[PDB]
Amino acid sequence: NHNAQALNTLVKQLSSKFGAISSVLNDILSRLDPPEAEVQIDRLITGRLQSLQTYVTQQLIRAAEIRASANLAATKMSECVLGQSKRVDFCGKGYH
Amino acid sequence: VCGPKKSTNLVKNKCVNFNFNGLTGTGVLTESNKKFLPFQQFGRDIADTTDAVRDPQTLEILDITPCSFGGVSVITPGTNTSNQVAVLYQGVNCTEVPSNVFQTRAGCLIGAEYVNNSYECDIPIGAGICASYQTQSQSIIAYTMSLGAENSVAYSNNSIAIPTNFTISVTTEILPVSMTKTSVDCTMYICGDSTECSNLLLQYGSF
Amino acid sequence: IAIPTNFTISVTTEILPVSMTKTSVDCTMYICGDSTECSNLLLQYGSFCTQLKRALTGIAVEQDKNTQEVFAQVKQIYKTPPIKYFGGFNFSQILPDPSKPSKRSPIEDLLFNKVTLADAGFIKQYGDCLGDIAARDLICAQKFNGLTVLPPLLTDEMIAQYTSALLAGTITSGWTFGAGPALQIPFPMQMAYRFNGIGVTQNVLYENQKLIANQFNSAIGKIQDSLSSTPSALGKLQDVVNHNAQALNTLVKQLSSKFGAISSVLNDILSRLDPPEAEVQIDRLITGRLQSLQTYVTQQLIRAAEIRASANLAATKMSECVLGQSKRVDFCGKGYH
Amino acid sequence: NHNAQALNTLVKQLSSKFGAISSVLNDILSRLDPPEAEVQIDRLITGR
Amino acid sequence: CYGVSPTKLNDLCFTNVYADSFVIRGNEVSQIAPGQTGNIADYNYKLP
Repeated sequence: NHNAQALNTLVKQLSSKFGAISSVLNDILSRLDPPEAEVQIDRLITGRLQSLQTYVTQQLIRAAEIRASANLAATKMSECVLGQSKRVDFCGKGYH
Repeated sequence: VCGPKKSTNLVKNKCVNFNFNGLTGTGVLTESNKKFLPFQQFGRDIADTTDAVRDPQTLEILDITPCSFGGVSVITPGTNTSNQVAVLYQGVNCTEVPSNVFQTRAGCLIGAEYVNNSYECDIPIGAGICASYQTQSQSIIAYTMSLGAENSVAYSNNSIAIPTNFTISVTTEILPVSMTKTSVDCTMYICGDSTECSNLLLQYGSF
Repeated sequence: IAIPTNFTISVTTEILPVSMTKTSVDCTMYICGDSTECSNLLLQYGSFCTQLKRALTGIAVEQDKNTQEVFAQVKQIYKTPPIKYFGGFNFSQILPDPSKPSKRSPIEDLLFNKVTLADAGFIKQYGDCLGDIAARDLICAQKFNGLTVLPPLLTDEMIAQYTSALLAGTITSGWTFGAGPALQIPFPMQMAYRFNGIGVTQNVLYENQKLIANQFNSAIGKIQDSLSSTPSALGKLQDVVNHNAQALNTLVKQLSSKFGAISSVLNDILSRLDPPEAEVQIDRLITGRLQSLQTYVTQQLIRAAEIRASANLAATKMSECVLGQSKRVDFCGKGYH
Repeated sequence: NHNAQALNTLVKQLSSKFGAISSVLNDILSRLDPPEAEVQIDRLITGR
Repeated sequence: CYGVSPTKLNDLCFTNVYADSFVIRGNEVSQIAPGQTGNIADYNYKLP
């Protein structure tokens, strides 16, 4: 659900104007001169790139969490399935 | 020369808007015990924000404190179960909110009846208080979460306990291993297949 | 070959952070000083406010989750018998004292006194925010700008009760309470089991229980002296609290930055410039404040990941050393645990 | 290699204009008046 | 002036400067500029 909601938020951030007159690039390209549309396209690109960088940072944090959880799961496998771990509460409650 | 300023009467201890020689803001005014210097006019704390000001008509000093506020947290069970909800004014006293109003250490809770008994924490409220939705006649009841069942070990100098039987049990442990691979077309996401947009995006480097 | 003819029981302190102070930031009140036009212009930036609120709520929930996973590992709440004799071992310095207002041990009292928390998250009923306290407390100024610190779920009393239950289970049942039901057992027999686990015969303990109890009492006594000798013993928790307070101070100080505008005060720009020429400055102010908020949220997420790793490590240490007898070298302190 | 590539990318990001007339600071400082060069210096500082 | 200051012009260098001279109507002076369109901008003289 976190991945799905992150994708939905990233695809929704395109609806933002970031101070521009409109969020649609085609509208700005249609009813503005290139020298007058550049000042809006720059802000749109800045906002979308900031959204992308925030999404990439969140995905990197989630990937670090997933790497930690996967290392933990591999340790659980190697110590409980492939062997008999003596660590208390590592392979479930009670004598594993 | 700016013409007549037309000051008004001073009002204290109330949530009003204040203006002192151009400095505007919103907050209450209370008699302070500070020792402002004769030439100093504005009072500022460590956080680089105004907390006091000198009145222009009288040299007395008054503290500046914004009106009461706080987060509004709503406690509700599943929608398919009931429609009654509870409101939690965290960080705000109950006397400052304006039948079952209760004051917790985490904030003022309205809409939940406090009980002396304790159960497992269903909905974490804060400061050790948790709320459940129970038929006490269903209502949201507030209570102190119980840490566990009361038990005492019969310790002694020569008493030992040894089990005569055992029960094999299986416990499931869920651990994530991976997630969905995200691939984002940066040029197509930022720019809707436009040429001038792509040329302007190329100016931002290798982001 | 070299074989030791004696031994010295030692106690080594290991401090690991479990959680940190929660943080809830209202973007509308932080970036905008209750202004209507500012709040309307803020809506044009999308759901960054929602993302920040979701991240802060996730951090706040994860702190309580880590606290529960660390301290609430026991099923029942065990208590010590009225007779505090355990074969010569003196646990009065670690057992809770009923004579104190709070049910904490003297060592826990020293730990709580060495750490100076900035904000506890309790109720500030509009009385400690003004007067002479405002000129010395920075927490109120932070709260005035939307930086609201939330109190943890488990209070200090509940953490103390959990610690006392863990201690009682450890001293009255050994490792049996961690696996299944608590089984009473004399403490010298528990020490004999531990010695058999470290590879030492139990007769060595049954012949020198007096010396072992004396060394244990001396070590417990010297622990308090070592903790009170310098505040650097709790340096990890001290640095965590200092980093949280410094991040809050930096976030509340970034409001004074102009970010290229004519002034940092929103009302000054609203009164000195027309709306069409002041919107270009309000946009820069909102962009700078939102960038500051995003940087703060990223730093808080990294610190929360570090705190989660430390809390998982602390829970592993608990389950392996308190609830059991870990054979991992240098895990439960240096030497044979 | 990741450390070296991060350093190279950080030292190469100075080549970007970020919407300015030039990525060189001295060029903007010598080609525009202070009130006209401030709007480009702001963009350069924001990008860097 | 585009990219250069109208005042800070006596302290720079140029490769080759080309002066284009033409007379247009008063209402179409806004048409001689980069990106602008119109009769003169499409059929007479267009700036890149």
